[PDB]
Amino acid sequence: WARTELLNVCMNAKHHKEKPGPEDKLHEQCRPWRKNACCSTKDVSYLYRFNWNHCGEMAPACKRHFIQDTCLYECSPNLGPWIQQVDQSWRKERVLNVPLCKEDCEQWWEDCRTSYTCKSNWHKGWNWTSGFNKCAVGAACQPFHFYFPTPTVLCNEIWTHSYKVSNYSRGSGRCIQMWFDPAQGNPNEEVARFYAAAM
Ligand SMILES: *[C@@H]1O[C@H](CO[C@@H]2O[C@@H](C)[C@@H](O)[C@@H](O)[C@@H]2O)[C@@H](O[C@@H]2O[C@H](CO)[C@@H](O)[C@H](O)[C@H]2NC(C)=O)[C@H](O)[C@H]1NC(C)=O
Ligand SMILES: *[C@@H]1O[C@H](CO)[C@@H](O)[C@H](O)[C@H]1NC(C)=O
Ligand SMILES: [Cl-]
Ligand SMILES: [K+]
Repeated sequence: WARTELLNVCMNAKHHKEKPGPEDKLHEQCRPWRKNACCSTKDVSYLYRFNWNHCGEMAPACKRHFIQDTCLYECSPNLGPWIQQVDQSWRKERVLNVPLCKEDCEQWWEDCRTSYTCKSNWHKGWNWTSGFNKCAVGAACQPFHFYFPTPTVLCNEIWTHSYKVSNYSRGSGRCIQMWFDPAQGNPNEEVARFYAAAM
């Protein structure tokens, strides 16, 4: 029998698994998840509550990945196998070692080369005085790859091991994609099913 508590599930604030639904208005730009989302019909969304421009303006090509990243985390109903019991430090669920596809990670790392940041663990240590995050005193802004010198360090460390970049590539059926064309189905559904069956 399928471990359905790990499939097509969203972890809610009372730490019960609930079903996804129609995507809410705030997440309209998370297009791939319009029909089936954990961000479904107050908010705690990194679509606007997080300062991407903490070290000057982030390049558009870089920010796009962070939107995809935000969308996956907030909307995906296919992260069940990686959802953890404790998530008190996270705005929604806590996931651990999500097998991000090789390309998603590598392209993310390359597209953010010309951007800047001041720390490698974006999950903690920000100064929230202004209502949004700024680099704390002592945290020097540097080129992106100064804090993330390899795709692995970026994807694995930026959100403290929310991802573990996979050696598998898109289409393998064995890694989670950060974005996709929903008209061609949702590729991460079979990936979730696969890991639920194996773990
Ligand atoms: C966190 O940031 C504040 C400085 O914040 C700025 O001023 C705020 C009032 C607000 O307008 C923010 O948007 C600005 O970015 C630091 O506060 C200073 O704190 C020190 C003592 O540590 C004090 O001597 C200064 O007068 C404060 N300056 C101001 C302008 O209030 C605080 O230190 C920062 N914390 C860390 C660890 O980075
Ligand atoms: C990645 O490594 C795993 C574990 O060794 C292996 O099973 C798989 O074939 C590899 N995937 C590749 C090379 O695309
Ligand atoms: Cl968070
Ligand atoms: K998904």
